[PDB]
Amino acid sequence: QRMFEIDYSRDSFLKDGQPFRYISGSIHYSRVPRFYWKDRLLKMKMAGLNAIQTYVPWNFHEPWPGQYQFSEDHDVEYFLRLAHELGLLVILRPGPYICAEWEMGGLPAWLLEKESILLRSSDPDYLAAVDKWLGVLLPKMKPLLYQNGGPVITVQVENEYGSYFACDFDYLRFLQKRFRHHLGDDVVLFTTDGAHKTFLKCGALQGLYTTVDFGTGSNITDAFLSQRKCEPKGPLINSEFYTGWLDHWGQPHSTIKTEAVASSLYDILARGASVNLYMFIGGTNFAYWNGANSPYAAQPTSYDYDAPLSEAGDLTEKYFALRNIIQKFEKVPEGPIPPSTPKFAYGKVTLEKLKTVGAALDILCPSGPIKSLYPLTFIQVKQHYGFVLYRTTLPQDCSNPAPLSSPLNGVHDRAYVAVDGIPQGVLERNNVITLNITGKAGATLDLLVENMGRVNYGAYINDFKGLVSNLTLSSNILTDWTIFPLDTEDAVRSHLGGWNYTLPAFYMGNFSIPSGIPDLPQDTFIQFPGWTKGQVWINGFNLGRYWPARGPQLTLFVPQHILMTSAPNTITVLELEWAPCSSDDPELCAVTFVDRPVIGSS
Amino acid sequence: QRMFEIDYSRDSFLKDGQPFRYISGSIHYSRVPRFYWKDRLLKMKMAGLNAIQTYVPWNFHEPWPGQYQFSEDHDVEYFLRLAHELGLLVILRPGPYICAEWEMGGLPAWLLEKESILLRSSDPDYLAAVDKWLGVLLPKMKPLLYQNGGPVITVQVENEYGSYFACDFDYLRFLQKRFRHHLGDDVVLFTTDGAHKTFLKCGALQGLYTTVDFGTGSNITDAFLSQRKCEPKGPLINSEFYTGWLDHWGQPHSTIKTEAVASSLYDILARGASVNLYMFIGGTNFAYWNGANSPYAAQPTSYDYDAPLSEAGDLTEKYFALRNIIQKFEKVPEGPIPPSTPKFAYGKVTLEKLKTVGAALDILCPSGPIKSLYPLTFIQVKQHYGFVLYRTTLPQDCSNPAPLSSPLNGVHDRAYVAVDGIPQGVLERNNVITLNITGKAGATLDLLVENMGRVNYGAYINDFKGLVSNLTLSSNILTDWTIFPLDTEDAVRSHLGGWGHRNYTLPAFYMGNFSIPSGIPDLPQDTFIQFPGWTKGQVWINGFNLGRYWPARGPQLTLFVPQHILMTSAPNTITVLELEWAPCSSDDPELCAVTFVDRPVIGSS
Ligand SMILES: *[C@@H]1O[C@H](CO)[C@@H](O)[C@H](O)[C@H]1NC(C)=O
Ligand SMILES: *[C@@H]1O[C@H](CO)[C@@H](O)[C@H](O)[C@H]1NC(C)=O
Ligand SMILES: *[C@@H]1O[C@H](CO)[C@@H](O)[C@H](O)[C@H]1NC(C)=O
Ligand SMILES: *[C@@H]1O[C@H](CO)[C@@H](O)[C@H](O)[C@H]1NC(C)=O
Ligand SMILES: *[C@@H]1O[C@H](CO)[C@@H](O)[C@H](O)[C@H]1NC(C)=O
Ligand SMILES: *[C@@H]1O[C@H](CO)[C@@H](O)[C@H](O)[C@H]1NC(C)=O
Ligand SMILES: *[C@@H]1O[C@H](CO)[C@@H](O)[C@H](O)[C@H]1NC(C)=O
Ligand SMILES: *[C@@H]1O[C@H](CO)[C@@H](O)[C@H](O)[C@H]1NC(C)=O
Ligand SMILES: OC[C@H]1NC[C@H](O)[C@@H](O)[C@H]1O
Ligand SMILES: OC[C@H]1NC[C@H](O)[C@@H](O)[C@H]1O
Ligand SMILES: [Cl-]
Ligand SMILES: [Cl-]
Repeated sequence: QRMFEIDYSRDSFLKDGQPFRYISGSIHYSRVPRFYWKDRLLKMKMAGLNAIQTYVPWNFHEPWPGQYQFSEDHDVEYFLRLAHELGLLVILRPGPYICAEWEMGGLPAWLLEKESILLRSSDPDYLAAVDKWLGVLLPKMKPLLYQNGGPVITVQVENEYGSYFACDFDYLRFLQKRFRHHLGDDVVLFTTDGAHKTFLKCGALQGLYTTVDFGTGSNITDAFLSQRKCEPKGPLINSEFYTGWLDHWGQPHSTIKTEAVASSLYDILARGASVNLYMFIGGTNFAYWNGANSPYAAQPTSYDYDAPLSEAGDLTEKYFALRNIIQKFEKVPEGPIPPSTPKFAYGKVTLEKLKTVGAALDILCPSGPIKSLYPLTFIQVKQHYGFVLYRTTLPQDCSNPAPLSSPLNGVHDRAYVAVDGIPQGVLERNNVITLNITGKAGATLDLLVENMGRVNYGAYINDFKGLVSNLTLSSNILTDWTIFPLDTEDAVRSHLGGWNYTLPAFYMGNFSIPSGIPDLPQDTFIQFPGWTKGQVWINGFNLGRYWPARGPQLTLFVPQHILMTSAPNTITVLELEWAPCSSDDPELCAVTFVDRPVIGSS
Repeated sequence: QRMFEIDYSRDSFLKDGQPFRYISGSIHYSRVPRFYWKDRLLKMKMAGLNAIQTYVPWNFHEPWPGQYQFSEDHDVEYFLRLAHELGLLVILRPGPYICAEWEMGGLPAWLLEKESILLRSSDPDYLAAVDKWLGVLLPKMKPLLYQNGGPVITVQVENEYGSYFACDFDYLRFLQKRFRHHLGDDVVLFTTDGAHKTFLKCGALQGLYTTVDFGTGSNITDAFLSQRKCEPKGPLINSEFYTGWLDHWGQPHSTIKTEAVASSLYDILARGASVNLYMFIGGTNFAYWNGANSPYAAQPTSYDYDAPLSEAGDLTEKYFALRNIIQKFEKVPEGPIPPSTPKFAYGKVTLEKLKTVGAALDILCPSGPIKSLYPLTFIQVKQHYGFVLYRTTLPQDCSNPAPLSSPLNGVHDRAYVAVDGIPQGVLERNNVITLNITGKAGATLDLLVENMGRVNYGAYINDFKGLVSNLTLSSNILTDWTIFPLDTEDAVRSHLGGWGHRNYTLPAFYMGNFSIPSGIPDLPQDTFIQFPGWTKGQVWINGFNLGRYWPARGPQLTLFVPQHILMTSAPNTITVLELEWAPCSSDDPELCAVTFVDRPVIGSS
């Protein structure tokens, strides 16, 4: 009964034998609480989109081999059925690598247990893992295919493989074969690459429909000409038409002008091309889900993207402008659009020190440390995200400053250094590979190492994290390590079992919200004036990383559904560098909730 | 164990042996949906108020003798417990007459079944009915008294009795006896009157503590001197310090400057006086609950009052200004204040005519009409609120226009007139007592008569409603009437029977539906409904009577729609009963419509 195909005669899609063109927007279900899925999708539908496009992050669903997460916020099948309910078609991008400014481009860190693994290639062990994953994911997606009564109209294989150095065509052919095994012979499979022959060379494959991506800076004729070299016939497709851009900590917030996005969108649509707006809503990298680029620069917690729907789902002037463009081509749904959420400034909330990381090792590492002659990586100690403590003893007297160094630039990505509980400062990947330290002979040398996000693009996606090479003190290699993987998420859930720099430490405070008020709790934004760099949880939910010292993001988005009115709300901060809490003024040791985000600070 | 008393020695109250003075604000639970009680009460607490003051409208709780309403939106006991739970004290004002720009000052219309009754007096039938009511209400209030562990610290007896002509001191003593009987000998009982000896003369009583009321235009020293003449010792008290004022249809919206309320408040508090701010939130006269003044002028649906909290509960500049003054005397609660609710513009919703009133008679009057030689009042036909259809036959040919008159000005308060389904215009209390009509001999003459609100103040609170005197056609008395009391609320809730029972246009019901999506955390939201092109009538959403609209007069153009009556997925049904002229005749279906907006317009030109 139901069919979706490429017709090579009208340079078109045919949906149930009818000319069809898609106008789609990207929304990542892993970047929006499920509480808000229907809000965002309905806002997208009201804009005149007839489809949405989404990535399936493998590492979001398979945190350990054979251990799966498909419930609640991880319920991709529900997310797709919801889109379908709303009258939206779906362009599925299941990877296995997705890029996406996301931790290791969606690839599970446990792949790195084979240290020599060649990711995104025909490496047999990489293929065997991919095959197992596809064996779990694709039979789920099969009933959601259009032909079987679901919303999924096309499926991307890999993601910009043409940008990767490997150029392993047998890898692409394997994915093609495995996608066909699980999904059948009708589903439209495609690939996406930059709009240039240099990208298309290694990214395009026979039997996979070749599509391009490009933003407002690209000559649209030339871009589609490049697609046409690969596909003389069939629909013109821009799979990621950029509505904005990504950010890095320390760099100015990226924006793209509404007039530019509207102008290019109209041009693309007028050509009869199918198009997807990347991103339509960007949302948030909660917890440790952000990625990074090479040379090492991490993307922030916010994935606002300057998208037409803001981080918290707000209707922007860009939203209305693009809706007006769509309305020139298609009738858009009638009625009022769901509103931007109300925001509430809960105001100042004082915190008090709970414990330093150093004093909390029983709770953070209840299994005990691992001893090693030389340092081990995050992967080797079986921890993928967050923080690992490296401990040794000083082999000599350091009454005069002595150089602590990582000659091979092997602090991945940042270390907070202490000696006998006295903070010495910070080592940084690519920036600070030496720090002068002092302490007595036999003093305890501690390095709290942060994985700031695995690189998600380029050759260096095999990003282990930790002390990945030796440390030297006064030119001598430091040996005899006591390494504590840190169970930060459990420890914060239990209030740490108690159910110029400062030592890394947890600070906690409470605030109440009245019950029986129809419009509370509301969404809010948490700000950290006087703090420096760390992690924040509210009611045990890890909202991400703050870094007001570096910017551009100052505030973090707090969705209302994690806030309660039946018992006090808890806020826990792990501050890594300097806390405003040693002063005699307790009101300084405090966070503030405001009703407007600040993501573009100078 | 717990104690609350007047300390006469030290011109003070004592709460548990400790000096105390109250800073209170009026909230009428009968004018706020219960869905929002905690919201309003918490904002009031956050303003620095340590008590609230409220009226108990008798008619709101006893629609017929022996039939009582104390549940859901009528749950006074719950409201008072909620206030207590928030740490607020309560000054209770149970009447039995409350004035309050409320229908008949709170008195039940069925009191008028005795035509010659003298309300607010020792009239035995009035007292008998008052006694029965107090014996139901006051035992419910007893456990909520401060000394029994509840919030209620003082209780008003009557309401500005000194403004009433009767000056019946037996009546005041009778109330005092009965309040003491039910509530006990410790409760502080007090009266409130205008701050002048001419008012205090008939309002004050030995044994009831005399308080005064006054707003920003009064000299504070003089006002409190007038109290002190009556109460040389004890706390100074302003029981109604006006934050704004009431409206009438056709008059500009009343406002009082923030700076004036703020300055007077500072001066009252600086004297050590206890004070209640009337109103703190005004809210809404939903359904037919509004009052009227004499000479006949009805107050509108909105009771915004220009209060510090707006009709929809919004934090205004006035709110923050008054909080700032209170902060100069007391510590005000810490923490952020619950916000103004979000408002949402659902937009235009088309309606279409369902049925005229004349066509819906079977559903509106399922028990059939009452026949009478001369017209009967609302009270006589056992209808208190809303609309009654009076029908007769023309005794003469009126091919040439013939004058239909109420010679004694007895259309109370408005009549929409039709002859054989042709609208003839409007008869109006005071303003138009004659209307020329045409029709053949034997043609059906209909007058749909609306009760626009029983006068709530003055001598003329015995306001019967309907045709209260004869009609004349060409000077001859019209006889042989068929009178249909109309169950509009029942009929609207059954979609004029469609859902079963589990220049002028004819008065008619117009209906339309709109949907709100489900699964959206922030929908439904509060809204405001506007009626462009409409004239005068009544409005319901999902069977809830939102009140009266009259964009033809103003100043209120929009009506407040609380979000809890709106539903998701299932269509919301809007019913408009238009009385005079609907924008629905033309080939433009788009004109027959209402519009939901996100800002109130209650102060338009
Ligand atoms: C894009 O390139 C084509 C040639 O391929 C040229 O004709 C055109 O001027 C360019 N368009 C724009 C907007 O620069
Ligand atoms: C550390 O101290 C030594 C000797 O004072 C000095 O030469 C060097 O520049 C310092 N190095 C760093 C990395 O601060
Ligand atoms: C550290 O140094 C030792 C001795 O040179 C060497 O065996 C080892 O490869 C190094 N380990 C790391 C993790 O760099
Ligand atoms: C905060 O609340 C938690 C649980 O929500 C409670 O156990 C604790 O006693 C409170 N602590 C403080 C410092 O307010
Ligand atoms: C109010 O009246 C008193 C005398 O009773 C007088 O002293 C004062 O001037 C008056 N106040 C104002 C503001 O006129
Ligand atoms: C009624 O009609 C008469 C003509 O017979 C005219 O004198 C009079 O003004 C009209 N009355 C009204 C109320 O319009
Ligand atoms: C109407 O007129 C008759 C005859 O004069 C009179 O007896 C009766 O009381 C009047 N009724 C009303 C309701 O005015
Ligand atoms: C409005 O909705 C109700 C319930 O679905 C239905 O009975 C009524 O017929 C509806 N009217 C229209 C015009 O849809
Ligand atoms: O936002 C930039 C963008 N580049 C192209 C990739 O395919 C996307 O996942 C992404 O990382
Ligand atoms: O709003 C005016 C105010 N007047 C005095 C009365 O006591 C109140 O009920 C009231 O009507
Ligand atoms: Cl996507
Ligand atoms: Cl009151």
